[PDB]
Amino acid sequence: PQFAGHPFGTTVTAETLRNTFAPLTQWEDKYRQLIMLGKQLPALPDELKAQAKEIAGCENRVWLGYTVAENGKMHFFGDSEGRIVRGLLAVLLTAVEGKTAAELQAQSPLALFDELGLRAQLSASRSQGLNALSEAIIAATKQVKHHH
Amino acid sequence: GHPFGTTVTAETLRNTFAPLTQWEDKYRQLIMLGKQLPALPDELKAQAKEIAGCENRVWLGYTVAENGKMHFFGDSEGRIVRGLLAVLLTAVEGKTAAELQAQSPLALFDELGLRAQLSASRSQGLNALSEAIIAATKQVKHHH
Amino acid sequence: MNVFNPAQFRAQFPALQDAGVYLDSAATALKPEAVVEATQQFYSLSAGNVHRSQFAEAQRLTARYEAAREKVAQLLNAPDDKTIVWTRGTTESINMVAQCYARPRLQPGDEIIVSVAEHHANLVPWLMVAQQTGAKVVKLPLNAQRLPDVDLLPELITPRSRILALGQMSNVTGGCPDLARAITFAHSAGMVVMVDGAQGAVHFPADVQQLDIDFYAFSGHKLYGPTGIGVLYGKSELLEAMSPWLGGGKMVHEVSFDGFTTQSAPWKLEAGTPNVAGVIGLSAALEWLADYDINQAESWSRSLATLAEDALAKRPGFRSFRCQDSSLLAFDFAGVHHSDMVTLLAEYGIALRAGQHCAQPLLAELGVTGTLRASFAPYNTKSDVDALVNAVDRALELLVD
Amino acid sequence: MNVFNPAQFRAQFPALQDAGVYLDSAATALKPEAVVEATQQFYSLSAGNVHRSQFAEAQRLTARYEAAREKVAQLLNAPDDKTIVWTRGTTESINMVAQCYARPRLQPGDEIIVSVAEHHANLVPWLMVAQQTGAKVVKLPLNAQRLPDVDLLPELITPRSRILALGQMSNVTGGCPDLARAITFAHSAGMVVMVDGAQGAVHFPADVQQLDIDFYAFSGHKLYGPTGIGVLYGKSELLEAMSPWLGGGKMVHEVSFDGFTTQSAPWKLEAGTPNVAGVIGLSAALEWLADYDINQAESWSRSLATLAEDALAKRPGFRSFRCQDSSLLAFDFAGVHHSDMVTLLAEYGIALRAGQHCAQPLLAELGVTGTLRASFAPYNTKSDVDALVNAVDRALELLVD
Ligand SMILES: *Cc1c(COP(=O)(O)O)cnc(C)c1O
Ligand SMILES: *Cc1c(COP(=O)(O)O)cnc(C)c1O
Repeated sequence: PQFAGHPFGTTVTAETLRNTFAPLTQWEDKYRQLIMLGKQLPALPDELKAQAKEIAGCENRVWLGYTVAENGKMHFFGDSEGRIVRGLLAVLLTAVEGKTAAELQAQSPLALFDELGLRAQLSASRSQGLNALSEAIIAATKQVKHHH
Repeated sequence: GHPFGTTVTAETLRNTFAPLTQWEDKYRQLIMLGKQLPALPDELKAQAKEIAGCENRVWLGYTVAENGKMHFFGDSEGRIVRGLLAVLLTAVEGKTAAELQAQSPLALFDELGLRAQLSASRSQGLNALSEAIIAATKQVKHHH
Repeated sequence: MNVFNPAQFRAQFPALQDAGVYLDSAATALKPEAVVEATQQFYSLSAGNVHRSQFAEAQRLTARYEAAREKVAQLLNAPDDKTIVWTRGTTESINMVAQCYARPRLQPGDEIIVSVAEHHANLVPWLMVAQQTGAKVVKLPLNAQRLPDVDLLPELITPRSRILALGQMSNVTGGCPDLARAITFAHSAGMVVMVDGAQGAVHFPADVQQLDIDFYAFSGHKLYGPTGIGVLYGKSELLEAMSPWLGGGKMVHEVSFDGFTTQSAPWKLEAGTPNVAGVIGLSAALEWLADYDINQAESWSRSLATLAEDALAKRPGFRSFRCQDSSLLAFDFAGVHHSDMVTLLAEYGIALRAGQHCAQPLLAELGVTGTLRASFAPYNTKSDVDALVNAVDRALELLVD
Repeated sequence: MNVFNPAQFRAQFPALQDAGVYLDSAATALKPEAVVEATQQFYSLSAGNVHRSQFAEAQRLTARYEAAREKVAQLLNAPDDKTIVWTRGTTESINMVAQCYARPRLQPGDEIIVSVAEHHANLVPWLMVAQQTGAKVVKLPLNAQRLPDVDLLPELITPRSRILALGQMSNVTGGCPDLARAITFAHSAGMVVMVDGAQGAVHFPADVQQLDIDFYAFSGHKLYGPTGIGVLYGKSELLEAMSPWLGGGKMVHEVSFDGFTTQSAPWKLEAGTPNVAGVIGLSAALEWLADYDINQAESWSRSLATLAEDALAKRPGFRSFRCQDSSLLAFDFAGVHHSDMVTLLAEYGIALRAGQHCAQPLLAELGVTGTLRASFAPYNTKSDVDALVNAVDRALELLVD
């Protein structure tokens, strides 16, 4: 199934994130907590980078890949060089992950950033890799019509 | 040849244009003046510089006598520009290069009260002709 | 339901009072305040992430820039905004197709069919590539109605025919050939079609899917927009097939001294810092233009042209080259040089254009060396027509016999 | 230009209040009111014969356009204004030389020497033309001082060397190589030199006659001017030797279906309707710029860069790539990703650029994948330096473990 794994969607849930981010009003503290959240995303090895899509931006390099279980549940994995984007990816992975393609196309992952009160931060880093990751997930979710 | 500078002089032009205050009449008289410039054959067009504008085609050429006096010849397709060329030819014909660089031909258009008309047709060929005369007057020293 | 009001339309153009009677829109169009204001705001603000005072205005400019492609797509009923490429004008757009599509494919003896009604922009690039590849340019002549003879096309097409260069609308006659049929014939022969839409985009914007156009080009300045900006539309397969155009930043993906890889289209074809002012301003033009029914606005423009033609036709020695009752009115008067008329009409407060209109072969085919051209836009009035007609009379009296 | 006053200079830029602390001028420069005002006036008026009200303003715009070449020539101490050609930008300028000068002359095996410090704009076109002609790109490396190793040049030059592509000023290090000596070596070997002056034109405008530069290129937007407009200077013999660039109107003299003849330079190289807005706006920029002593204005810009570097150097983990005490300051901090820093500095009101700066080979040589870059203009202050330094501290405290 997996190697380095990641806790997002399983161990780290929407509830867990909400306890952490809900009481934060000062923008500086929100970024601190995003950076810290990103430390929980492991370093993805070279072999797993080979089977992920590399979205090399001018600003920042980002990786995203997927696998689908017989269940129909999708496992997502990825990485970022930028630490603020790495935290945001972590939030993104919590929203998806272990969810089927039908479930995914019917929910917007962006709703989680609202619940956590992170829209300003998301917005500030969209072109530094978040756009790319989000659309890569949409592209990956569309590929799960095939093999019927 | 052409009568400008010989039989049509600055004096004769001044008699014609001086009493004219209405701009419409000034143009009419320029067009009429242009009829006195002959059409110019193909052979003489070959030895003249062709300044083919987007708007209007114009020709200008020169020869120098042993006197040192310069003979100018040319043509325009546009009839207003043809009249203005006729005024320009009156100013510069039969004059030497020293004389020419020493007086501006544009001074004649002031004396005739035609600065507005000149201005209106500058990019339709008049710029080109004026500068072609200046280029021709610079060649006539003998060599550079 | 969206009744077109010429006065409302007129009100938007700050140039109009000073412009007098402006009948030279086919050369370049006047700009609405929306375009003028977007440009001033763009140059009046920072292009960075920090905005201390005027964030709202900065957010507006960003919005305009990012939607710019989509707005061009909506105008052309293009399927996707990635099919739109930014250029410096129709001329560059056409040169790009010649060099990036045609040149690597054309073999000696191959044939490029070009209409006699083509603007130099859609002729000189084919002559250039022909010389470079050993291909030959073949002429598609005019019919009795002074349009490119599309019914003759099957007879001109040979097994060596590869490209069809054809204008959507002539800048002299205002005439539109039967483009739909033309394309059917070209595609049957496995050819690709380059459509020059510099005028057509302004008056009858082409539905590229319905018409099945391969390539389509136009200029922003004719479309009530900024100078230095133009568009190339292409089918995505064709844009993918094209070689890179200019080399440099943005278009490249990875570069070393051993070689380089490029982005996909459209970025593949867009090297260097883009003319951001042009794109933003063109976006402003399109957003604004989208409020009016172009069909109604064009009808109005044509109505005025028809009144102009019928009135001038009463004067003897008059000749019109105008087709399909277009908003463009090319004409002349027997024995009267066009340069003279333009000068005098200017003096009477009427601004129009004379000359060859970058269309020498067409005028040769028509048997003239130049023409006057009055072009009517939806910001013109009936008073403008009367003023033109009156000015001509005065001009003719000074010039005639 | 009696004594340079930074405050007087500052006052002219309406963007500055909203822009916050703008340190990204090497990407694109802010515009003085003179440029903003000329552009608005150009788009607010007709380009025709008729001017009913605002003739004075119309005369002014015409004056600006017609003098635009001369003003560029004065900046470069060019002998005559016909040696100046209008392009989109530096990128187009360079591509033109590669395609119109190099491509018809290069034979298989011929060599193009390009410095590792080159912007993609002065590298990719040579890679492209090399592939097209069978020529080869040869690298000119950096010396110990991080400048292109001009003293190594005689060794790299062989009998097959034809072109030297070299930047006047790097957009990363701000470093200027010994251009005068470089040119002497190139000319001894019968080579032609392409100088990328996109940055150099702004800070140390090159005297093309004194230096004996063959080709010189820069962009209007870096020079406090409009987007979508650039310049190519060339020696007249070389411009006359060049093939036509784009095909179309204006550049042609006579056209038929059997072929065409072209105008002379610079019109030979300028097809289609020019970006008139760009030319006028650039003219407005140059006329305005002519009031200040660039040497003094650049000294000021450098003073601020030096204060910035010395202050930041007190923070541990700091590294600078800056050469010759330039006004450009490229840097980074150990263990801190440059993208993260740029985001946070933005939030503190400092507008900065990160990334590769269209200079991949240089950064590979320097052993980094990207960098932060602060670039100082004469509209910056000492307060700006303090704000930068303070913002970095706050940023570092959030990012350092
Ligand atoms: C910005 C820049 C260029 C490219 O200029 P564009 O206007 O984007 O074509 C080329 N070289 C250098 C050194 C630059 O800084
Ligand atoms: C004006 C025009 C062009 C050329 O457009 P530019 O913007 O000058 O490149 C091409 N074709 C037609 C029909 C035109 O009217």
